[PDB]
Amino acid sequence: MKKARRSPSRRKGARLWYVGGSQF
Amino acid sequence: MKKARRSPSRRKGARLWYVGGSQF
Amino acid sequence: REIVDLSHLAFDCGMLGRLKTVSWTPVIAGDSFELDAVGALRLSPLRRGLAIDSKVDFFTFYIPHRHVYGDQWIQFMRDGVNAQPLPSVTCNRYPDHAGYVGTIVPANNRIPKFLHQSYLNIYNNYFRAPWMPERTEANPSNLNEDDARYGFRCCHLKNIWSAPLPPETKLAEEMGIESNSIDIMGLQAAYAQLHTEQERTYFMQRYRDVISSFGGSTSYDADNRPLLVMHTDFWASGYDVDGTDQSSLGQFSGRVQQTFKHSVPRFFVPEHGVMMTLALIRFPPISPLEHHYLAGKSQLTYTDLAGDPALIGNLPPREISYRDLFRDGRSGIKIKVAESIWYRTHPDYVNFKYHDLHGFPFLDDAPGTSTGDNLQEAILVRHQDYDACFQSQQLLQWNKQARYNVSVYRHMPTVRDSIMTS
Amino acid sequence: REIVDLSHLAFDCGMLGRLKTVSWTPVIAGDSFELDAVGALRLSPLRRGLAIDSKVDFFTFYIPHRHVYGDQWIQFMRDGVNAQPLPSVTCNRYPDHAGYVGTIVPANNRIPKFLHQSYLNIYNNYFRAPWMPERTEANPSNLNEDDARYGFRCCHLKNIWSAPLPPETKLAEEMGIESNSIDIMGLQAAYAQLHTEQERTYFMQRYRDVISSFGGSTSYDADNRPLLVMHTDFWASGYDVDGTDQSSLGQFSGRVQQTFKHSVPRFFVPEHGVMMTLALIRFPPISPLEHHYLAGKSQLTYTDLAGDPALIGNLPPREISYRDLFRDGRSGIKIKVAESIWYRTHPDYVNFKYHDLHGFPFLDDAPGTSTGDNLQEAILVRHQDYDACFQSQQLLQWNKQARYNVSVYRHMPTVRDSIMTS
Repeated sequence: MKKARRSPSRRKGARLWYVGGSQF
Repeated sequence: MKKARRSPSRRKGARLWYVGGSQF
Repeated sequence: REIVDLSHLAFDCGMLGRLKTVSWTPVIAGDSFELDAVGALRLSPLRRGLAIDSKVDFFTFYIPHRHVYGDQWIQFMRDGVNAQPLPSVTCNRYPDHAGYVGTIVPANNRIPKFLHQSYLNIYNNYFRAPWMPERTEANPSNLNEDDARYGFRCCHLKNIWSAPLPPETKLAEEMGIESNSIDIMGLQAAYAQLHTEQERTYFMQRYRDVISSFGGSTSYDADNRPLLVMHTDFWASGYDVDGTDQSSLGQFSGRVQQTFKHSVPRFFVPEHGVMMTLALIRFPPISPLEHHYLAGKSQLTYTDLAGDPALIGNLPPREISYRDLFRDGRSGIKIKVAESIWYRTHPDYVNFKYHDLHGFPFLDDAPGTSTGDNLQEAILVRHQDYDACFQSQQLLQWNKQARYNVSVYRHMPTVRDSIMTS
Repeated sequence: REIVDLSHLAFDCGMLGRLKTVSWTPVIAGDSFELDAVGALRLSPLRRGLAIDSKVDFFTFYIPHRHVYGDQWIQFMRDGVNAQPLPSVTCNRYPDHAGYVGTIVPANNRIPKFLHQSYLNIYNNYFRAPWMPERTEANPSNLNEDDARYGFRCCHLKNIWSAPLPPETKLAEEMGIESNSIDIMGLQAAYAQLHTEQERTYFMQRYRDVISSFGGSTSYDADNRPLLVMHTDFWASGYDVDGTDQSSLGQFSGRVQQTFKHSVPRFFVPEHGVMMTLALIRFPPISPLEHHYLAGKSQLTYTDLAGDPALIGNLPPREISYRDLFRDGRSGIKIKVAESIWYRTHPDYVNFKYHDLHGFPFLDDAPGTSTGDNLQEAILVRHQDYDACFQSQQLLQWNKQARYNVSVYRHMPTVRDSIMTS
């Protein structure tokens, strides 16, 4: 019940979001 | 083409023909 | 053949006896699907302290879209980019009325058939009593309020009164005979024939099981059964909260909170379809009203008490009624049990005193007491039977939250490749 | 789980291009079936000496009765000893009109559906060109004289004129465009879409093959395809018989006589059904009338001769007609071949002199010469094309005899047990 509180990172795999540049 | 001339023996397996006794 | 990260969180909740979908993922032919879920499951606040732990079951099935759309799917895939789009099924115009298949009813009030049909197939192939009517609603909109929002009802845990031999079990097999003689050879066949009939009724009602009977096998495509990929089960325990003010001092409230893992080992997806994962929370049917069968018999006979083997193996099933098992048992509910079964298992006991204390998840009323002289209705868990013991179902009766870590290898051009033309 | 000996002999014979059943065995769920066949195959007496050897193919498929009888079967097995008997299909009132499924038409003029339907399924799933009309006769009695007695016709061995790209192959793909501009992004998609269309037409016309395309798989139950258990192929050679009397001295007659083994490794039968084994004898389509494609072109262009790669990989298919391949070629038969394919394979050659000597199994007339401007009819082997070279079809065109040694492990009470009551 540690991870269950925090929405995953989806760090595995390639890049999905192209939005024009770096966005925090 | 040796076996192909002679109808198999059906020797494998159990007994199939009961006819009252021994019949050649 | 690269990685797609489908991990995600899920906050859910439902009614007791009902089977709810907690997460579904669409997959594609060729995919390698792995899922490791972890989280915690809870129950709404209890009126009193903790009494018994509920048993939780998690399932994960794989269902080929072909199983849903039929030949129509085959054509779809065949015709490729020329295929007539697959049809959607309808839901009632309410947000929650899609809950059973784990989704909010979308803006257009219709959801993909594969969600609905799969849920059905799952239910009909594993959850209902084999003898109960096959569930066949055509659209989520044909479902009733409760079902659509909380899922279908499932069978109570198995016990003498909830696992009777199928209601149509033969109690005698007649054999015609000429006015003065009987063909003993026929009688022999008669028995044999009966045997095939029984075996079938008792445990081979499904085609697949009959074929297994012969020592053969069947693919899951043979009868269109959803493929069970992983089944987990665990008890839901927690703790009590002590009351500390002038009037609450010496009082307790049960907070059930159980952590759990449900992990599906890397699975190969042969064809497009869905990976559905559902949960089912139940309470063993304890009741201050149930008594030992023998305590209820009025005329105890040798056949009942003796436990003479010679008899126990050659008598026919016995028809008895719920009245014979619960004090307020309904006499109209008849069940066919196996002789001297009461000597093969003992029932749980609850002093009649708890009978009316709110806060205990016991069945304070003989099963089927408010559904009428109908067996199926007694066997299927009636979630209302529990409303009594919860402080407030702001989140229905149970609820949970977990992280679903999903990794799927598949042929998938990078987003860069999709958005770039040349 | 004891042994049942199903070994047996089989004397058979048939027409050239047609696919005939040579032995079928009913099996039961749970059976372990092994088959080792051995015998010799011959051709009717030839008019002249031996010229070319015919190529023989033997197949053995397994077909679940469920594939034939459908849900009706499932019920059958389910209802057990209460099942409504399976229906039989009808044959024409003639002894031989069941030949395609390897059996004499029984006294009642009807044979079990599983024989007929399987033969069909086998043909439609492996023998016909994927683009040809699916064979769908309902009863053996709907079959025509030749088919019913000798089996369906199959495709000639593959060559440039008998393996053309499916007749509906795209030769150009149009893309709409606004009066003065073209969406280059759309054009890109247009190609992609086309690609899916082509791949499909060229080699993914069957559902199963499309799914394989994705790197997935399908059970044989998915599209109801008969399961191929063993495929054998061999050439049929023999010897010449020397003529020795005053006028026959210096003459020869070809007697083709080939021995062969066809062995199926122990196979597990998951459900009741049939194990059918069929044969197919064919002659490579040599013809004194066919010539190299390039020899026939009137205006030889760079694109034809050069064999410039840059061109060969980016041009569309080429439409040509049999007239472009045989001197008496039918101009009405159009085929779509791949550019510069004539540079990827060479054709057999027969001096026009053999063109009218009876006794050679050559196609002495351009394929399709007597079937009309119809491609399918040219591709499928016309057995009459060979009548010319046989001294006399007292035993049709070919014929054979072999011993089929079959051993099957299965649950089977001894005959003693069956006939004894107590």
